[PDB]
Amino acid sequence: GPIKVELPTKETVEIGIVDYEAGASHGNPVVDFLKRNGSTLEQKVNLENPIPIAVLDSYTPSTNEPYARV
Amino acid sequence: PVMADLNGGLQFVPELKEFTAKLRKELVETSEVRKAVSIETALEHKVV
Repeated sequence: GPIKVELPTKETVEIGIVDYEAGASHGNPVVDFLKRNGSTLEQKVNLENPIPIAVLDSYTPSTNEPYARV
Repeated sequence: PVMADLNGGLQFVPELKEFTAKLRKELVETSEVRKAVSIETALEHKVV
């Protein structure tokens, strides 16, 4: 993968690569090292509390041919 | 009255405090770098 550096403008620009290759092994040391030393950036950010939208009722059709043929 | 100097020539080094600090910093950084690299190599070997 590409290793990038964060610029003062909060812009990530490639400055290197990760290039690990190995034969028989019990795991990936790169991911272990990154988990232990760095922090995982999660794109999804949960809210303080979930917001219910609605509880809805749907019905499965009596036959599956209409969906199968389309 | 006599002034014996048993200083071992320590007075002739310039900036002895800063020199001593740099010696300690060099030895400390070498020790920590070696320790960290050894630990990480051990962890990588164990994972592999």
